[PDB]
Amino acid sequence: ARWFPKTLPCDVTLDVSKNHVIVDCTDKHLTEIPGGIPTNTTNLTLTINHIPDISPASFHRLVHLVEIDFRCNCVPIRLGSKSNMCPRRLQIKPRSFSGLTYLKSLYLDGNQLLEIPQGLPPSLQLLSLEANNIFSIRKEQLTELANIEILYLGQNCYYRNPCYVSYSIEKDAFLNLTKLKVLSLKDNNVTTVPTVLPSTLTELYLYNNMIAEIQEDDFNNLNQLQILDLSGNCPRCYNAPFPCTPCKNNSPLQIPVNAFDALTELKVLRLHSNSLQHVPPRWFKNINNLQELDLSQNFLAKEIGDAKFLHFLPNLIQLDLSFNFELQVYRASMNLSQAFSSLKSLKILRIRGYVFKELKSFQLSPLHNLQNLEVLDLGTNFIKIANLSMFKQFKRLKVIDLSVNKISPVLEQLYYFRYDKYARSCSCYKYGQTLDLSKNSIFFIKSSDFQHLSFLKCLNLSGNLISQTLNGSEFQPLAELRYLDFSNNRLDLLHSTAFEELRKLEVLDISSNSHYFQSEGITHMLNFTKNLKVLQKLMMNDNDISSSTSRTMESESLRTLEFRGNHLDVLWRDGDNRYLQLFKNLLKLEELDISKNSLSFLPSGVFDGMPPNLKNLSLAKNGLKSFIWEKLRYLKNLETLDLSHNQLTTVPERLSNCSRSLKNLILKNNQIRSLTKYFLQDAFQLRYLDLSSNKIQMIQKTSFPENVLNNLKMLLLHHNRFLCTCDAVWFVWWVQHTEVTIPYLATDVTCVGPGAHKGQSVISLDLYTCEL
Amino acid sequence: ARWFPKTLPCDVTLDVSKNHVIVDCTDKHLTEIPGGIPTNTTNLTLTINHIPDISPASFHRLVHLVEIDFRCNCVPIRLGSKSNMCPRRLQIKPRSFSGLTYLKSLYLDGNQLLEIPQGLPPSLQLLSLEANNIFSIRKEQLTELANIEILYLGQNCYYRNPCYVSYSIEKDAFLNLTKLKVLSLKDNNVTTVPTVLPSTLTELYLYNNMIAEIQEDDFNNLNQLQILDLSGNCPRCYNAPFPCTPCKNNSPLQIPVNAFDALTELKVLRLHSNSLQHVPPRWFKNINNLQELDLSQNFLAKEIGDAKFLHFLPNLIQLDLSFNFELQVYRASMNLSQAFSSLKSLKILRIRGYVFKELKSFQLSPLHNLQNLEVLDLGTNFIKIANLSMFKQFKRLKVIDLSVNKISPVLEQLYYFRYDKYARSCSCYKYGQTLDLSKNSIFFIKSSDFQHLSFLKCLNLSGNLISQTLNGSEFQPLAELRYLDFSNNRLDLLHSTAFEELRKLEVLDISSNSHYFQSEGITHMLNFTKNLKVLQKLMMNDNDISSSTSRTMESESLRTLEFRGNHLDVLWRDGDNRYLQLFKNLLKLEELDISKNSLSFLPSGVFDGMPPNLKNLSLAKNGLKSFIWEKLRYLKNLETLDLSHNQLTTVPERLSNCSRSLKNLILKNNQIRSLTKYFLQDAFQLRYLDLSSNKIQMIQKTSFPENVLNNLKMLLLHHNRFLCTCDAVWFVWWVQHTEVTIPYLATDVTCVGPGAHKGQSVISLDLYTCEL
RNA sequence: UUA
RNA sequence: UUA
Ligand SMILES: *[C@@H]1O[C@H](CO)[C@@H](O[C@@H]2O[C@H](CO)[C@@H](O)[C@H](O)[C@H]2NC(C)=O)[C@H](O)[C@H]1NC(C)=O
Ligand SMILES: *[C@@H]1O[C@H](CO)[C@@H](O[C@@H]2O[C@H](CO)[C@@H](O)[C@H](O)[C@H]2NC(C)=O)[C@H](O)[C@H]1NC(C)=O
Ligand SMILES: *[C@@H]1O[C@H](CO)[C@@H](O[C@@H]2O[C@H](CO)[C@@H](O)[C@H](O)[C@@H]2O)[C@H](O)[C@H]1NC(C)=O
Ligand SMILES: Nc1ncnc2c1ncn2[C@@H]1O[C@H](CO)[C@H]2OP(=O)(O)O[C@H]21
Ligand SMILES: Nc1ncnc2c1ncn2[C@@H]1O[C@H](CO)[C@H]2OP(=O)(O)O[C@H]21
Ligand SMILES: *[C@@H]1O[C@H](CO)[C@@H](O)[C@H](O)[C@H]1NC(C)=O
Ligand SMILES: *[C@@H]1O[C@H](CO)[C@@H](O)[C@H](O)[C@H]1NC(C)=O
Ligand SMILES: *[C@@H]1O[C@H](CO)[C@@H](O)[C@H](O)[C@H]1NC(C)=O
Ligand SMILES: *[C@@H]1O[C@H](CO)[C@@H](O)[C@H](O)[C@H]1NC(C)=O
Ligand SMILES: *[C@@H]1O[C@H](CO)[C@@H](O)[C@H](O)[C@H]1NC(C)=O
Ligand SMILES: *[C@@H]1O[C@H](CO)[C@@H](O)[C@H](O)[C@H]1NC(C)=O
Ligand SMILES: *[C@@H]1O[C@H](CO)[C@@H](O)[C@H](O)[C@H]1NC(C)=O
Ligand SMILES: *[C@@H]1O[C@H](CO)[C@@H](O)[C@H](O)[C@H]1NC(C)=O
Ligand SMILES: *[C@@H]1O[C@H](CO)[C@@H](O)[C@H](O)[C@H]1NC(C)=O
Repeated sequence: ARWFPKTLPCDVTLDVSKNHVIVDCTDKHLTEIPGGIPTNTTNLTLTINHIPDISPASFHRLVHLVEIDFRCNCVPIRLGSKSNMCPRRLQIKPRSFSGLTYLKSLYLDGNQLLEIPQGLPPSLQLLSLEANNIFSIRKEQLTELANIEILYLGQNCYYRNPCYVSYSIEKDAFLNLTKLKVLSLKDNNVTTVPTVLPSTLTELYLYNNMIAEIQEDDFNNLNQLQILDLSGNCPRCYNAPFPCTPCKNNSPLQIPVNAFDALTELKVLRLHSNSLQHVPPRWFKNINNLQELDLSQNFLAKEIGDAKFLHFLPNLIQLDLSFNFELQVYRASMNLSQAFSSLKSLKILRIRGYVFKELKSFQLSPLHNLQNLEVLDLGTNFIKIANLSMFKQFKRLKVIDLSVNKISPVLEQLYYFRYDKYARSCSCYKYGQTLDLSKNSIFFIKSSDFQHLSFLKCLNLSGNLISQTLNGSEFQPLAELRYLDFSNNRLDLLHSTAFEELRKLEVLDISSNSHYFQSEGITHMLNFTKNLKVLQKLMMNDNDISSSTSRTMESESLRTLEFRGNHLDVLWRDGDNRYLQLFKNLLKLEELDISKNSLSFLPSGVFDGMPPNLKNLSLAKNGLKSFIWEKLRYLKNLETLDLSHNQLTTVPERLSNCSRSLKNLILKNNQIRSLTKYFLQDAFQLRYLDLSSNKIQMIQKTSFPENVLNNLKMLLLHHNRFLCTCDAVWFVWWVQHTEVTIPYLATDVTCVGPGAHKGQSVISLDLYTCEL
Repeated sequence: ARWFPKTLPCDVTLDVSKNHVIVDCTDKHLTEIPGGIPTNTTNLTLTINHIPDISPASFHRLVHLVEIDFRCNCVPIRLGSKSNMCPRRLQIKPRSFSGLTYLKSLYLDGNQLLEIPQGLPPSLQLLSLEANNIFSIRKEQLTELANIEILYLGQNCYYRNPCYVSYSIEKDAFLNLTKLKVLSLKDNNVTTVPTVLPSTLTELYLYNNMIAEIQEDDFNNLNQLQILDLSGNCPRCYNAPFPCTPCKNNSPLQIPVNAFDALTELKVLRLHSNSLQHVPPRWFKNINNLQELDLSQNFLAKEIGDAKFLHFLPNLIQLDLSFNFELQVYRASMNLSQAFSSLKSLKILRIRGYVFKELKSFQLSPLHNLQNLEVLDLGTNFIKIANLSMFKQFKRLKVIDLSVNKISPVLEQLYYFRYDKYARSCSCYKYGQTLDLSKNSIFFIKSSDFQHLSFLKCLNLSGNLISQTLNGSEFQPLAELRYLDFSNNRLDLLHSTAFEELRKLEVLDISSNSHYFQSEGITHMLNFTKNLKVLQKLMMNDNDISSSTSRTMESESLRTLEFRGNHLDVLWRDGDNRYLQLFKNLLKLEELDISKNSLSFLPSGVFDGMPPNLKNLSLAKNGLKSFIWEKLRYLKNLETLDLSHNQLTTVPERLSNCSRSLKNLILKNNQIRSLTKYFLQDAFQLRYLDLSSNKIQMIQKTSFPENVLNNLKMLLLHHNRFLCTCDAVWFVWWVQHTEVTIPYLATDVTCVGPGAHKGQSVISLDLYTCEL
């Protein structure tokens, strides 16, 4: 169909709307800019390659470029690969960019540059030089950037990329940049706010530096500033997972009371990890628009009990006061000031790491009439006691987070403790009201524990110690609960009445409850599903289930069952017929995951035993060594079959003769060495075929008829063992001239032989010598 | 060194003392008996091959054979591989064995034989025919076995290898076998004890059959019997993990009261899973020598409270009454009869699965004066309450087992519930008194819990719910404890005083206590080791440790640290020097396991950071992509280095220049494609080198000097990519003629090329054309 | 590949 | 391979 094969090792996209020709060569092991890049190219990405230099030749023809992304072709030693250390810094020749009249964005982050590159065109709006070795900014080097709006200069001097001196910025270096909106100088070992800065700034990032003092006029002319981040100047260093040097005598960052007086437009103020002991009300006198305030990782425990400054923040949406506890103190109570009640617009309040023994209803009374409050995060507080009934006065909330506490009768895993959570690289909430009790010490539960919480839509009990024989009495008040996460407990399914009181339960997660399934002679009633009349989804992954008192699971409602990481190999021991119908009476089941069940083979009766509307079956990662393909005829509604990461060596003689319904066949990471002669013949239903990471040498036309290939949304063939002899003439031609989407066609569809052509892409292969 | 290359694909051993020539061809993918088996061969093993027949040709020359092991060359469909099903049963021609005048043992198990093979020589003492299809035994077929002493006929008719009829044994079929000592007819669907049996029997195995009734004279003449097993006739089938058919009418196996009167010599009586409700004293009237009695999986709950039969068993060493509970009953107490106190010789008492709520001191009073009691096993009883101080009256015991209970304030994983625990295939006790509390519901511990248990040498708390901040007050009474297993709990290392009260602790296991290490901003005091002055071995595997409040671990005593499955990659993040000395002050440390820590590289300073006496270092399974071999020079006492399952592509230019001490280098499962020119030159200290499962093409003599190779105890080279051209002449010759042990030389040391020689063993490779 |  |  295609007249000219695409040989270029980069993804090319067209967006004729926004008038872009997008060439993405991210991570293609390039040592040169590839030849033959389209002349109409507008966005060119060469991130993560080993191109040692740029010159006038680099972009000679590419005069329509609006964006070059040339990040991480020489990333600093400590940040980059140790197995492929860049030997010498990126070399930028004179006149390399001055021809690109239309260039609006240039990313040269992570190239070990020593200086701000010169001869940039006046069209440039965005320049990024993060993770280089530029630690002295001179006015003279910045004249070329007259029209610049966004300037990223961070991560040029810090523990992962040191310069061993203080950062230098000439007086007024940036003042003549009259269009500058965003300046980032984070993670740079800066000692003072550089002045004077242009009044056109909207965003100023000065975090993770060595600034001990703010002068009262440092921010004087910045009447357009919207975002200010001064975090990590005078850090709180307790349990820091990076090298952390506080200011002497554990002094706070010193901020005059009138330092923010000009910032009428400020929306975000971040003062994380500044060792603050006091938040003076006077700070917020002329900021009436402040929406987000981060005061996490300070020493504001006392202040939280007083907090007069809150009276000046009626427009605040987000407040973060996490990790303000006094070292070596375990308070009895949380003392929230009445001033919290003036936070009229507050949607989100986080106070992790206050560290207190007992949470009581009254302590939260300042929050009672906050009409817009949506999230209350009291995680990581080592709370031992809480009457959960107190949250009956918080029905309007979307999330109550008591995660990581010590109670007994979505932010990243590292968040409050990472160095730079905004650093650039080279869930049941949607069901309604959520009470997150994950990672507590709840060993026993009873109905009264949930009195007055009938409004709850999701309860998270993951990672507790719950070991009891649930009999259906434990959750009686939770009449509206749609989602229970009971993973990482110690469920004992002695009673088939477990969970039946949750009459509106749609999703049950009982994954990683393997404990009692690990000892012989214990009763397990897997038939507990019968009572849950609206259950849609059941997850029982990683339970190590190798035995069951009940022979069948039953549901009229269940659509999805995850049964990964169990021992169906033992339940279906060849010769034992008793569990061959375990899932058959799940009448509405469409999706079954029985990956990771050590099924090295499937006994006969398994497919017959499957429920009638099964659509999506995974048998991945089972060490399957054999498969009777014909048995797929019992799965009359099968559409998706995942057999990835097994040991299959052969495909069926005629797939169409095995299933009338099959659309998506995943066979990646198997041991397949050849395709059968008529493999895909008349498989009119097929739409997706993954044959990647096998050991295929040859594919002949008979296997791959064009009336089937041409309905495929995608065909994966990469990481095989293709033999590029004259025998392969058809496959080589076809691959070169097909419209069919085949990912990695240029990069990992490769000849392994013979000799001459070893390591060569088949897309690039010239076989004229087969045709003389 | 060797004059004639060993080409036979079997391991050949000499024991010139016992005059044996032992040829072991186990699992060598043979379809033929190999030619050239030594003529002096005495023991020939051909287990697990696909040899389709035996004939007079098979053993023509092998006239000194005393033992043929020809098991599992055609194992029944349900028992064998589904990816390589034996197509047709093993064919044994007339006259195949009649020439083997000296043959004493013939194993033909698992070959799908239909009949007992005839023409066996009169020398035969042992014949094994398990897992065949022989389910009718006729006197006529057994005349040839005049001299036979051991006959295994089991697993010829059961659920995994069905015959679909009752087993048939002719009247008196075995009587004329006047030397028969051991008869096994287990797992055979036998319906009556065959009679009459020879009086020379010492062992009779009739378990897992369909025998409903013992006739009073079935065992009349068996005055030499030592072992009788009638288990699994009328099985107790609750929660059975195999298909289990009880006798109708809930009947027990019916044994007349005088059935054992003749068995004066009986030592072992096994009546497991016979649905017994009563144990009549009259059974044991003329058995005064009985040492082992298994009454597990019956219905003897009531009987345990009475048990008059015990008065007749003063010589009994082992009593097992496990799994006798009445279905649907949860007793308050254990009612042990006073008759237990007459068990004068008892060393081992097991009563798992009695199922009761509360254990109290008095309930065990019948055991108080059993002077030789060594093991009391009360596991899997769902006990909720036990004052552990009761065991102060059991100081003399070696093991108190309360594993798998419900307490709160070595037998195989499947044992009582497996079909045939004696079926043939094709720990802290040694420290002294052990209290095993593993797999209970203990969420909190205090010193008083251990009052009066000062004698304990090992405590097992594995798999409890212990979540507390141990401050060193919790185990105060346990002044003699040498071994604490605290794995699979939720250790919170807030206090560096944790465990310090255990002044004699030699082994601490705190593995799989990952819970609190998974959440940011939690204090962990890894320096807690300092206070344990005699600690030899610390295991803290799978703790997911990625952060630590202390920078160094300290011990004067510690020899072995297991730190597998943690996040040293995070602790040693490039640029962070703070934890590079974490193990340095473990001054006597010899063994460090830091496998599975995602160390894709080692920062410089890690080797310098190692303690000075390190002998055995594992860096396995880290995804290591690079390794500065020269830095091994800091490890002046290094003997074993395990770098298995990594991504290394190169070896050092000269290993001797890296380490003077290194004896054992494990490099298996890496990506190594060639060896350096002088790799092993002058590395005379080397004794073990595993280079298996790499991608090596060539090895030249310069890399592999013979003055080093020859003193290797072992050299592993299998599963590489060897190219068998004239360039490989040296390696091929050396491999063919070396004394040095190289495993799998016959099976997986293979040429991948070129063309001709692909898939061929290098041992078998003829390279004469390289020498014309 | 008799569990 | 800026976290
Ligand atoms: C940030 O700048 C500081 C101080 O300006 C640097 O600290 C100096 O480092 C040199 C070389 O290591 C030492 O000889 C001096 O003792 C240090 N001076 C002071 C006053 O501390 C520091 O290296 C810089 N940080 C980074 C990460 O580059
Ligand atoms: C070689 O074959 C002989 C004959 O089967 C084996 O000797 C037997 O070993 C058992 C072990 O329990 C002894 O108790 C018996 O007395 C021996 N039987 C006979 C008939 O002599 C010998 O062990 C075999 N050796 C090897 C390594 O396979
Ligand atoms: C043990 O012997 C049984 C008979 O005593 C076998 O049961 C028979 O099975 C056939 C059909 O397969 C029935 O139609 C017939 O009524 C009879 O009861 C049983 O299969 C056998 N056990 C094994 C494991 O082979
Ligand atoms: N707390 C408990 N947890 C699990 N099983 C229990 C408990 N109490 C009694 N059992 C009984 O133990 C047996 C094995 O699980 C099982 O048989 P059952 O009589 O049906 O009740 C049960
Ligand atoms: N049970 C507990 N487990 C862990 N930390 C606790 C506990 N109770 C109070 N803390 C305090 O939480 C902090 C982070 O772990 C830690 O620093 P600290 O102030 O010394 O005391 C502690
Ligand atoms: C192309 O470049 C322009 C300007 O830098 C930018 O706004 C646009 O997002 C880019 N698109 C892509 C997909 O790179
Ligand atoms: C809360 O703390 C503030 C300031 O530390 C203090 O003045 C106030 O009295 C405290 N209130 C309670 C209820 O402890
Ligand atoms: C919890 O608070 C509620 C008030 O909503 C009350 O009914 C109940 O008694 C309290 N429970 C406990 C254990 O204090
Ligand atoms: C429950 O909390 C756990 C751990 O804190 C988290 O992994 C999980 O995604 C949460 N469950 C849901 C359904 O959001
Ligand atoms: C589950 O199985 C058992 C029999 O094994 C039965 O008593 C029980 O009622 C079943 N439960 C349901 C909910 O169907
Ligand atoms: C099939 O199920 C898997 C879950 O294993 C899911 O990720 C995938 O999208 C499903 N595909 C279809 C077509 O439903
Ligand atoms: C498979 O092919 C044969 C012959 O073409 C035909 O009899 C049989 O019905 C086919 N089965 C299916 C499911 O198409
Ligand atoms: C403790 O018990 C556990 C769980 O049964 C077992 O894995 C482990 O071997 C025991 N530990 C010791 C030291 O015996
Ligand atoms: C462990 O380290 C901490 C400081 O990080 C210190 O307070 C404590 O005393 C140390 N304990 C021991 C036994 O070394």
